[PDB]
Amino acid sequence: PSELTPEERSELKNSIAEFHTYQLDPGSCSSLHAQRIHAPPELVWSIVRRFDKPQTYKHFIKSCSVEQNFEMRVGCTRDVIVISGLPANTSTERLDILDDERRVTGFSIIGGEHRLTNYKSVTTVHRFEKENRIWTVVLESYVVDMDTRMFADTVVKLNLQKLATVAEAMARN
Amino acid sequence: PSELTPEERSELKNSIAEFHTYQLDPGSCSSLHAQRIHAPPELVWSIVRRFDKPQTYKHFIKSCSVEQNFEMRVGCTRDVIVISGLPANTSTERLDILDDERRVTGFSIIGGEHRLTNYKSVTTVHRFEKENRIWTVVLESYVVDMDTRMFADTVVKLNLQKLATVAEAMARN
Ligand SMILES: Cc1ccc(CS(=O)(=O)Nc2ccc(C#N)c(C3CC3)c2)cc1
Ligand SMILES: Cc1ccc(CS(=O)(=O)Nc2ccc(C#N)c(C3CC3)c2)cc1
Repeated sequence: PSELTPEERSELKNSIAEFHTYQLDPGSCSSLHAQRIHAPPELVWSIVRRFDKPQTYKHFIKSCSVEQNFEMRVGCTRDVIVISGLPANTSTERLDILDDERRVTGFSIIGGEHRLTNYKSVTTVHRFEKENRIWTVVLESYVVDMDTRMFADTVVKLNLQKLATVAEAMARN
Repeated sequence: PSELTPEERSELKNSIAEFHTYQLDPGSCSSLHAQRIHAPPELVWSIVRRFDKPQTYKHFIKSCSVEQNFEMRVGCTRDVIVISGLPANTSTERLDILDDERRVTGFSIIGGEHRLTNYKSVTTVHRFEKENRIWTVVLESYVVDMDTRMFADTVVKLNLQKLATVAEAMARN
């Protein structure tokens, strides 16, 4: 990630090896993106961990539904309807990992009308502290089958930026 | 300013001595405030130098008028009308200093219905760079005659925060 400082890259080497390295299946495409956020990591995590409410920190979502008496645990699902004018209409997604202690979460696409077969994403949230400053870096990686990388990278980048905007609005003193 | 890092305070010592130190007139009150802004200093300066448009980076302004064929130069004035519900109704203000090369500007209150007699403010905009990061610190100080300090400090703080929000919105990639 070309936005991270040398110190940020050094402190994140472990997390990248631990959560963002893939054994690529035949015929795939993977990328890692980073976003610096000037807000406390506990706040950033409280936003991005809400699997049932991706529209609150992502673009392009017309609506997101979950079942009645929804319980956020691995295996739960969400039904996303995409706004018009994109190369996707609907997506059914499954929560793959939720680690509140380590601030790791991830999901997989398991259905829908779109072109991102076998898409799987992992997001991690990281605390930085130096002198009297506390800030966050979010890392998000994906793998997907098979322009494709350009579209998926740009969406992931824009969504990380929305997450940053939301968290920074909430963190204002 | 308790928000600045030790490194920021060290690099700003010169500017504080140069632009933000006062020979206090009899019966006064002065304070210095700082705001970190995650945007380029040239962008921050382009916003805050607009003496004719304080409502675009400050709170509490119902309207701000300037004369026809306004020219922004030292001695020009602006007529501010404050929103209702505050200890001030109107303010006439004069541009005291405009230094585009050094990024220093300042103004004085010269009339109006309010309780801030002989209010004078100076704002400076500062570039910071470290590794691949570029950011801004804004310093704003005032002096005013004679609760008063609490009200004026809180307004200056909130306005610096609005400036930060505007600049950071404009700087999004
Ligand atoms: C690249 C990518 C895939 C999935 C998601 C989560 S989501 O925005 O809730 N759902 C979703 C699923 C598939 C696609 C496609 N193509 C999209 C497109 C970004 C509209 C969103 C976000 C970003
Ligand atoms: C403390 C202070 C004084 C002046 C300004 C510039 S302004 O907001 O355009 N005008 C102004 C003048 C006097 C007062 C008072 N009291 C105020 C109050 C903040 C509403 C604004 C901003 C902040």
